[PDB]
Amino acid sequence: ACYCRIPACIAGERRYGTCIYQGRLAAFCC
Repeated sequence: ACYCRIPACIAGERRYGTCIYQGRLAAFCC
């Protein structure tokens, strides 16, 4: 699974992109 995360991806994940979810930016992490 992947996750839109704030403030960053968690250890064991890598950032593959970005999400926008209600005026807020997120890291896309898998």
